Amino acid sequence: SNTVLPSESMKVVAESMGIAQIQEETCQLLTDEVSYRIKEIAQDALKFMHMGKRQKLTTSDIDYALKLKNVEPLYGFHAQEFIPFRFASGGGRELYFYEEKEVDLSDIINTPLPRVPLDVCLKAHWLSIEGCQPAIPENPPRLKPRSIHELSVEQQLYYKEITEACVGSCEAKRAEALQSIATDPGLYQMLPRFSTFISEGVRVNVVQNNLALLIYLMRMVKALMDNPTLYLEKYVHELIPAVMTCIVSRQLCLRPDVDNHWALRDFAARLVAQICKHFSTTTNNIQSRITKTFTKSWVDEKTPWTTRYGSIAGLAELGHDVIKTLILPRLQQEGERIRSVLDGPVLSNIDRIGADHVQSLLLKHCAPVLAKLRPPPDNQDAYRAEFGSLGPLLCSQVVKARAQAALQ
Amino acid sequence: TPLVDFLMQLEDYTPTIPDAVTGYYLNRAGFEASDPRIIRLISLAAQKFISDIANDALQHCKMKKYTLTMEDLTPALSEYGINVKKPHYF
Amino acid sequence: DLLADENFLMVTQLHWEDDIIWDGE
Amino acid sequence: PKDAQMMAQILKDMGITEYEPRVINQMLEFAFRYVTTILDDAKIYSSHAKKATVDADDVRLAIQCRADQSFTSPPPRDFLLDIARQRNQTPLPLIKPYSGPRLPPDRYCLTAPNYRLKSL
Amino acid sequence: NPADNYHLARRRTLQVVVSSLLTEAGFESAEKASVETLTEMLQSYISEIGRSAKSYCEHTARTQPTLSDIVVTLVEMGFNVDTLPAYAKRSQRMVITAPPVTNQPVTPKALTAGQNRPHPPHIPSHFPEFPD
Repeated sequence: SNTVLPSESMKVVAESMGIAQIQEETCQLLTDEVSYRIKEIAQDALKFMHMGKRQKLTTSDIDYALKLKNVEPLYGFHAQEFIPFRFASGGGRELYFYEEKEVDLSDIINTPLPRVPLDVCLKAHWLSIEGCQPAIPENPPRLKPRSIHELSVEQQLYYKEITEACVGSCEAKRAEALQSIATDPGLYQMLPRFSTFISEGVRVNVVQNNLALLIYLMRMVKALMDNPTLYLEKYVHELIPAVMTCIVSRQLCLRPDVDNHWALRDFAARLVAQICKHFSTTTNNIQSRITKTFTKSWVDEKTPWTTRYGSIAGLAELGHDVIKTLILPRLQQEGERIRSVLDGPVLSNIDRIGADHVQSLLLKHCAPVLAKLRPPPDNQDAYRAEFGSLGPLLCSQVVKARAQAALQ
Repeated sequence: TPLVDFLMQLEDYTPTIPDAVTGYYLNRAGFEASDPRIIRLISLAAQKFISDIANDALQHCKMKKYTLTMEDLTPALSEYGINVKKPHYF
Repeated sequence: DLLADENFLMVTQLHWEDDIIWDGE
Repeated sequence: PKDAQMMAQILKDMGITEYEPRVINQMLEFAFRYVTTILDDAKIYSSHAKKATVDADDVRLAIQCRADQSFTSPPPRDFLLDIARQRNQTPLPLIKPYSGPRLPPDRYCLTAPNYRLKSL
Repeated sequence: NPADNYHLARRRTLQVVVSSLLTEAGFESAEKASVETLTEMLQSYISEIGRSAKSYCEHTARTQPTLSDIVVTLVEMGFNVDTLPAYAKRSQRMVITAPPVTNQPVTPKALTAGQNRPHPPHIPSHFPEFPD
């Protein structure tokens, strides 16, 4: 349609110039003429965009239209001689209404310059094969007759090969299987079979601990969750018990030899469990139940230490505030647990190994929470409250958090 | 020819503007980076033009310190014959 | 509100800990 | 600003839903630049006619003078037809069988020794 | 957005160079409008000098502009190149780091070795193998 700028704004423009008592008709004459010129330039810019096929448009397209109009394209400056700057586009000014209009040159130096992209390259992909579009990442996607499975037999064989690679016998095969699951749209609809395979492996792993195998199963779970085509939420109900059992499972193998794997297994389980809660979040659907299970294990007296460590790892992962609120009432209980494992002349018992894992996770999580609540102070008083459970190391961890804040 | 001798001595003394940044603008202009010393000479000329505007503005700043404003730029630009426009839109 | 597919989802209506065998006979 | 809101309204009326945020700012700068140049010419004309207040006749005089220098305009179709018919009359030249690569005279061509300063 | 970053990485480096020139014997806390106008004029000035030298080289039928083409363009703008060596002598000169490339190893992706199936005669062998 036809739109004109306000007459009062034209009068203000004359007032800045110092012109006064301008005719009302003259104000109307200025607005109708200016509006036509703006519309004419917009149509001219559209012609450049249509030939360009950019659609989004590129900076200086209006400047090209101004050059076509034989009018200077410079914005925010003009040269009377016109020799230093000609019809070459100024490029415009990067200024916004939000901008304060006052800046410090030193602050701009402090800001890092961005990295530069590689030159344009040409890649060939098959849009269609024999008139059928392939499902690839580059592309957008009275006896009755015997019933046949919906999945293709070749696809079922492909699923079998991926599961064999996922077992983790060869690291390269497991990595390739994870990449294939992430990049394959066709893998969708094989998710119920994949979820059942993980659950069957996990239940056997509960009977005899297989921490290395459990970590490989978690890698397969991560690959399935990342792929967009499959519906993770529909089969999430099978996945959640399997991840929970792995985090709280007792270690059949000697604790010191497999301790590094056990910490990694708990870390993998806590991350996937929080991601499952994030997926399809609803009030009291996943997060409330998982938090309740972790809290019930921790509160229970004489809880297995491996179970306690898994519950503590899960609670810390769900929220930073959740660990901070829970630790303060149980801080005396946590100190008592460390004293109970310390008592006795035998280090063979797993209770000491479980306690050291729980305390180490608590100390690292506590240092940021203490810094967030207030600047670190009275470190000796804090050690007295802990009854020297970590002694100097707890004070050192708080100092390390302060040093990290100073570095940032 | 002093400028030719200066270009020969321009192999060292990398300019304040990075050669790659100057070269990218020259590539947009359609000028290929045939000689690195040539890029340095163009970069030095660009720095000199900005420095001269700043030096003229500094003399005005003393009259009206060590702060650069659009109002300070306008008298220095008037000597150049180039007129700045205040945005008046933000 | 009660007719939402999420309301009838198995995860909402199932208790996960009971499902795990936990080496229990 | 009120001027910015009207400029956004013009884009909605045009139907160009997708545009750069900078495009609104640059068009506002153009609108201010266009009105000021016409008014500056008109006030000089008012001084020539010795009238303190600018009037429509000065503004119309400013618009015609500014438009002729500001916009040359696309060449007229009738002018294009006359030059085209004269060019059409000339016959196409025959091509020599083995003359060589077919190029215009080297003065027009960008082919040259292209000497550059020696490096030392 | 990488596409805006490609233009921004050099422009931000130019703004840092303008900031460096102001710090020595110049001004501090300059107006935001002043910095934006100075960089835009500098970008236009560099583009104009390159375009004019390129136009002179095309007039002389040479693909790449000689120093003589560049100096003639400066003479048209009255740059006074004779004073430029004296400007280089000044100790006010500073060094600004060049922007880093986005990819240190270029493309390291190996994709997946899922290529399979025969290639038909109408499709050339050099063309990519059939999709999985």
